[PDB]
Amino acid sequence: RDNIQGITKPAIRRLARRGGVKRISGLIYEETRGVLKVFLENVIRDAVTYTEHAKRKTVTAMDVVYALKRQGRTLYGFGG
Amino acid sequence: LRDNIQGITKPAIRRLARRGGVKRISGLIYEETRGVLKVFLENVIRDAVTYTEHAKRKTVTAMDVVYALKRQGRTLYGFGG
Amino acid sequence: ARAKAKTRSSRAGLQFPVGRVHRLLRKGNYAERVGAGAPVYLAAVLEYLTAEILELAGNAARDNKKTRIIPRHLQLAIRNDEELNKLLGKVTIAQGGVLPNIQAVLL
Amino acid sequence: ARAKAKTRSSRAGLQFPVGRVHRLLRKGNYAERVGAGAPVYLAAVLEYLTAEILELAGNAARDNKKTRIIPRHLQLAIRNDEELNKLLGKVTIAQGGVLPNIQAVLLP
Amino acid sequence: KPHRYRPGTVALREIRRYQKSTELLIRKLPFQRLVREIAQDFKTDLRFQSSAVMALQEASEAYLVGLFEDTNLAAIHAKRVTIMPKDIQLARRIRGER
Amino acid sequence: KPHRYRPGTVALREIRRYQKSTELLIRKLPFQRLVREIAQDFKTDLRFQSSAVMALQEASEAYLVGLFEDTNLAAIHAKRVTIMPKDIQLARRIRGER
Amino acid sequence: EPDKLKKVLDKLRLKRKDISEAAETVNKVVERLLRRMQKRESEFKGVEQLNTGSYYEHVKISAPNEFDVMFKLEVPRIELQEYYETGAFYLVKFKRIPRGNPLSHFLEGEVLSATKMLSKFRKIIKEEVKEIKDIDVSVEKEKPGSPAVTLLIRNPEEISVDIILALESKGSWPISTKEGLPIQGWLGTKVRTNLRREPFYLVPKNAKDGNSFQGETWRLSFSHTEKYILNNHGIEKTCCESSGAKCCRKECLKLMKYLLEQLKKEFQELDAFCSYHVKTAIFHMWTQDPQDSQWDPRNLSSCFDKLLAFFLECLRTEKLDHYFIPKFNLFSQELIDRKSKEFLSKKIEYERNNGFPIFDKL
Amino acid sequence: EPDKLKKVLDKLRLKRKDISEAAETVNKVVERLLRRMQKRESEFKGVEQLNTGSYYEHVKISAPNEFDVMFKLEVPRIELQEYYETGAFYLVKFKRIPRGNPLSHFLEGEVLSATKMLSKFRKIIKEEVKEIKDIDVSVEKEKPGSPAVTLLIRNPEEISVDIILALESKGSWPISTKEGLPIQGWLGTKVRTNLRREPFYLVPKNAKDGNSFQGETWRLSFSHTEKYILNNHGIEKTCCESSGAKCCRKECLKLMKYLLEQLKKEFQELDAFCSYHVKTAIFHMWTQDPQDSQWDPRNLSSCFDKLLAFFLECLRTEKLDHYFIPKFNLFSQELIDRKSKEFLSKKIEYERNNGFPIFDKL
Amino acid sequence: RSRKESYSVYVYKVLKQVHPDTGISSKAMGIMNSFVNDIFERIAGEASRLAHYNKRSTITSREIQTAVRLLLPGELAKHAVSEGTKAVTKYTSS
Amino acid sequence: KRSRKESYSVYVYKVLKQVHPDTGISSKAMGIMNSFVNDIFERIAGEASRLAHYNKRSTITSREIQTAVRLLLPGELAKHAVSEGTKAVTKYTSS
DNA sequence: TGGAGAATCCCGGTGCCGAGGCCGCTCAATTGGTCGTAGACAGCTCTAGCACCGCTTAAACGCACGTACGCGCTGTCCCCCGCGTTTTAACCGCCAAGGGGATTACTCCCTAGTCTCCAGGCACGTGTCAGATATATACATCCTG
DNA sequence: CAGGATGTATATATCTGACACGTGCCTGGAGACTAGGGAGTAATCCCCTTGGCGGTTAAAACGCGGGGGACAGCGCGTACGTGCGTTTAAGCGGTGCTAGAGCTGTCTACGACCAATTGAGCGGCCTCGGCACCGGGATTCTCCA
Ligand SMILES: [Zn+2]
Ligand SMILES: [Zn+2]
Repeated sequence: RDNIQGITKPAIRRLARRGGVKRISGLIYEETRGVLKVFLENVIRDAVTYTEHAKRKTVTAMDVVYALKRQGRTLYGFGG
Repeated sequence: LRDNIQGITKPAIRRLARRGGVKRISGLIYEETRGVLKVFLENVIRDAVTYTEHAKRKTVTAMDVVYALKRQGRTLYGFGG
Repeated sequence: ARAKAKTRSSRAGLQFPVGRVHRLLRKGNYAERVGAGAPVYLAAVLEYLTAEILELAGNAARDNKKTRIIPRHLQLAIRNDEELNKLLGKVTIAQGGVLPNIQAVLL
Repeated sequence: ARAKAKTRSSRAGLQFPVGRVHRLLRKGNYAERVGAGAPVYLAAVLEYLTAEILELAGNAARDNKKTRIIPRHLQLAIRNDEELNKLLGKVTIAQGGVLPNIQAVLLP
Repeated sequence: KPHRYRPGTVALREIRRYQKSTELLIRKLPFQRLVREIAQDFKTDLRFQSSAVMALQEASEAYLVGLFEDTNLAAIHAKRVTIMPKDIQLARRIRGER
Repeated sequence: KPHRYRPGTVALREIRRYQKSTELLIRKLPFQRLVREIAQDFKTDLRFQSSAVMALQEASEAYLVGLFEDTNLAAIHAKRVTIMPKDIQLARRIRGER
Repeated sequence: EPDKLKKVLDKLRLKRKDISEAAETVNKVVERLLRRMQKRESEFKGVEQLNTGSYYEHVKISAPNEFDVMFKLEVPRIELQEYYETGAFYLVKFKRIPRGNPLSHFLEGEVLSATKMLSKFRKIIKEEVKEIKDIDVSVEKEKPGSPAVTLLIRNPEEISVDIILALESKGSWPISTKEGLPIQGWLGTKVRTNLRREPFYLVPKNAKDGNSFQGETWRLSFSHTEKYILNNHGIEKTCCESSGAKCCRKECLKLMKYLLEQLKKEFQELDAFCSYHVKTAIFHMWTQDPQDSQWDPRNLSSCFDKLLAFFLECLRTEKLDHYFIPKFNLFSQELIDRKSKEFLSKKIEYERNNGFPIFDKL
Repeated sequence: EPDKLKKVLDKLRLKRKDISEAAETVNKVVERLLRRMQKRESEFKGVEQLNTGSYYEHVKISAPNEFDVMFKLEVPRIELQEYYETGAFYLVKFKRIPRGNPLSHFLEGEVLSATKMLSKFRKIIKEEVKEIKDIDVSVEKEKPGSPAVTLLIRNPEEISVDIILALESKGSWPISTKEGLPIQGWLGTKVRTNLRREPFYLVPKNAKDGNSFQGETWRLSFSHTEKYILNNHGIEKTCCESSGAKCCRKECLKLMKYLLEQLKKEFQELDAFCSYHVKTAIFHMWTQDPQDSQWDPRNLSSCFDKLLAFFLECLRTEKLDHYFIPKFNLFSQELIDRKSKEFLSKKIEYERNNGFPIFDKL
Repeated sequence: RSRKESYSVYVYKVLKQVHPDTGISSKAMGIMNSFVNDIFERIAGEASRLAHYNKRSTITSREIQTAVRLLLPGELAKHAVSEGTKAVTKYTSS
Repeated sequence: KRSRKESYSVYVYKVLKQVHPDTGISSKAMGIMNSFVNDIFERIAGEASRLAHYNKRSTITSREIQTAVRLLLPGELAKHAVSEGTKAVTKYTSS
């Protein structure tokens, strides 16, 4: 139960290509894995706190919208 | 009253950058600094003018300035806050 | 004995609501009373901005040779203007894409 | 009747105004009804936080061998803690000073 | 020899198609595995709709590709072509995230 | 020869005293001259208290010295010792200010 | 009889052989001149020739002492302000333009001063004409009522050319053109969408003087669509070439066109009925024409009396709703008087009942 | 008579010459041991000896089979929770600690388990004692009521040493010490501020068992201040050395101290009146003593009957408000019974009226 | 029995006003709805802070226009000012 | 006229003496503290507003205060504030 | 290694002024009593999260080929820095004056609130069309020789 | 350079499922009125901001040397681009199910609101104590041997 190595290196390569990259150092994969991990930890912690005061057992999308908003990452297209 | 932009003395910039922790000071960066500093000032002072104007005052207080920093997300204390 | 409704949207000659808006205003816990021209002013500014957006939206979309509106067009158009991107910088857009761009040093 | 007027802060055993707080709350234009313990709750929160603040403030202050307080050591203590600094990230402070540090690369 | 392409060339056409495209490049399964993996720490035993998951994948992909362009320009100013960790660190630094 | 100091040395003691100090390094007169100079564009014929002016000098000095440390670290990652404009541009860039 | 139509057609062909040499010298020198325009610094840096072809069916032509070449110039974001509420002419204003449009000195406040730009354009073109004098060329100053810059050329004969500026606009495809151009059933909506995806023009021409702005009133222009629908007239679009069943549409087009040319040159009271009238007329005839069998040289006479019948039917009904603008019924008494139309019908009956006597000549 | 006081003083000096050799061997081996403590991995990495000097006026001493060495250990942010509302003992809890304090397993919930750390400390010290055996040393396990780790040393005689842990704290200078230590007029607030700028200690000692937490009740400790105020007793602070007018303060200190030592060793009912009593007593005497002329060997007998008078005056008033803690009136019947104090006064009268018979011996 | 309000009506109205020739994927619909709402929230909170500074009990369009000027980029603000002012003056004459 | 203004400097000094009565203070930092107090309260207040909106509630209780601070503050700090708040409210229920 | 001014810390007296204590007092808190209502249970109904179960298939990985990118190094060469001269001009304090914001009363107007009818959006359902899939053609490019 | 093979826009035809209309409904917005009190303005005052005149001294600008950090360039080695065949795990559809979010009733504590009275804190004066600050000895320092 790790799944962080489940983000396959050529997928990361494709993503970085979409980010406009010429050459790709082979060390950066675990680096970015950890950094994205930290990011997801922030987001998911906010959304879980939301969900808790929402007294819910399932999780919705609008809580996440508020999470992104409060992290200054305002996005639409997912209701609201 | 003209050419006050060159009132920004280079050694002031140098000492400022020293407090900013830099070591060698390229001779071109002063007018760059002046311009970037200037546009920052303009970004503040436009909203400050708008503030005092809606405040119907012929004068400028400090609270408007504070609110400018607020809306710009650069909130300051030490002047009432 | 009625005076059958002439909508305040029509009475300001606009599409955007005044009743629904004014409802949302009073039911927003902002102020107890709210002046009658404030929703008019609001609905006018917002309708103007709305149309301004939708203008460039249709522009981009027809340039792209498409039939309906997709996010890509919107992201492009927004970032192909200062004042929009100035006022809409940190917004994010799902399926919007990125502005294609490459520094000349990379060639 | 007409018993001695008593602060609700004594009934909470704290040093913050409860009447003033609940007033400004009701002058804050947020809601319609206000849960009786919520001003007390918030006030207790704020008391614990300002205690945390002024503690380390005076700590730093005596570490500068000083009696009264200046923005310098305050901003230092801010930029030394993890949780508070992260909370108070973009905050700017008049004459707060810079947190002194130099890169080892800049060093011989 | 006959059509063996030079480096970057293939990557140039790729970057062209990518900046033209908008869809995701992620198999959503290990991603949401990690979602529940991070989630269970704070509290386990919770369900969710897939909409929020797709929103997460979207926002995360968006944030990282923004970082990709920022670190790209950073290495550009650094006058190199291959990535490094220090630019990423300085990116987080300048935004105050570290 | 007898006590002619090497470069940076004097600057090191300076940086020590500076990061220890908190006061300003600006003659306030041309600064507020430029304040009214920028101000008059939008509208002239306006007065002000000096408190706000000092607040301006404070906030401006603060913002620029923050940029100084950021551009310093930028040149550090760039593995140099002298400043350049491109790091400053990239600083504004990463914050979306340009 | 189709043989007399072919002989006058061959007369037009011989005249076209004269126009080949004449207008080809003309086309080369204005190509040279327009090339000089792009290197000459101006707000008219990008101003290139709008080709409409070279045939009689491709350029609107008269007497050999006059010619016309269409010029295009792209324009940024443009709001369309109608003053002619019939739907034929609009005003000239911009949109927001955050960058800043470099024509404010030419902008009458918010309106666009067509006078000033036309003035300065005539200035720079006469400037360039006296700068290089390879071929014998000079600008002619005619009356300020028709904004067409005539350039007298002494090579080989005196050939004047009406220089007119058309503006390439990607602005709106206005609400006047919503229910315009109906080809949904007879031709197809697919093409129609693709067509309306393209740009369009507006010609600066001083209309009827019930207006504050003269010259600054501008009429709609879609000449690209017209040459498109010209080469795509029939139900099988591959016609006018060797691969389709050759109709008589261009034939009857030129017949009625130069019939009316000769008719106004012999009856000088009637001049307002310009070329666009028969163009919209044949468009509506086509949208009511379902069959190709009634467009062929065997049916040339039948279809031509049919065209006369259709046009005279439109005159008695007094309605000719424009193709692009069906709200704009161009059969308006304000611009074209009724008694003129009656004598026009009389001249049509003259041509009709007397075996077309103005085409026994050549 | 001051001569008999000087002869018993010289007896204490000869005993001090014995303690020099004995306690110097002791000081070197616990220095060695404490050195071994720092290389031994533990939560007690930084634990160094708190020196208080070596004199009889610098270490609290008894029978040669016992010794004491003070150890210091720094501590992070510590909240002070009073349970002893007289003001003499507190509880042991931390503050927020964002980094995370590495003693949670030792933290009884929020309280600090003095039992566990004392247990593990005795464990690691006996571990290290059996690891290296240069000098003959062993740990003695006495009754779990006095948390002083006695280390029996067979070099040269059986010298046990009470190892006790004192915690270096920069935490609060609590509200119990606000109106404590009054030296504002007689000595100075300047020094007082500088003194309160420094750290302080707390000794883990199981008080009166009216408490849930035994051993985890901790008494206040300021031994640095006590040795400071010892070397700075007089109004001219340069005294006890050669540069000032030599008083009898250390003299009368040791006189009353070892008078009470002999007195409890010959009257075994009275043992609770430990060393700190006369220390706070002489502090209050000093704060009511304005003159240095009444502290000199010429005035030695006068000042000593004066000290007896002051202490007996405090007994009849039954108040001895502590120097650091004036709210904490240590003359409380709950810890020191009244009839004991009465017989104590009787033994003082015994020593007083009979020319001090317990000091005609040596 | 769960009627909810939306603005797709007025969106489509203004849409067909400036361009009656266009379909849409409904993603963008909610995008602009949420968008304008968030904008108006900034405006409302802003004018609240202003009326607080002005110690007022209600809101008219003067404070609105000034907050707009305070918050909007360049000549767009002057445009929108013209729009709002002329439409309100128009509406008063009704 | 005179416009007697509100300031927390009284209560700041109160809590100050409640922890460090030995330490002197300036008034500039005092206003800094008052201002910052107001700012965080504004953050929390607008939050609690938007949250009670998300639950469509006409009332705000201590649970919401608790969740708001927890959503705003990191780690151990949040737990301690929860403890303090809960304790003093329950105390006040017993008066 | 010294050394030698150069900074840099540590004690003394003095203005000084300001942080903190005291008086008046006022308005906001407190108490009690009223009432409408918000949410708190309390069940009752659809849906969509998990979960599997085969099933395909392109993605990952592992491999090898090779080249070119940072890295280390050498000369070199303006360019910041350390120092002295003049200037210059920002503060330190004064007074004038006027203006402009803060305060009161009065009035007005406009929304809050009531009650009445009306249509607007929505939920749902259908008919059609936009572009994906698949295929195939024609051109854009790079790569070596 | 040129060809050639791959890569890609173009063009046709097909289907489907999204998107625009249709309709009934009834939920909240127009009509009309009244309260009544918040905002606009009228006079005043006071304080405070800008102007300005005269020293001073520290700071800034300008000349000047020097060495050093940047940089142009040069080998190198490896690791990351480029293909390829094998595994594999992502996604399709189905089935289902059940727990949990939404709905509705109702009643009940609870906060909103009005009166009297009070004391606390806030405006303003007294005051000593930190506390710069200049002077004067102590202690790193580093470029030189
Ligand atoms: Zn043909
Ligand atoms: Zn002595």
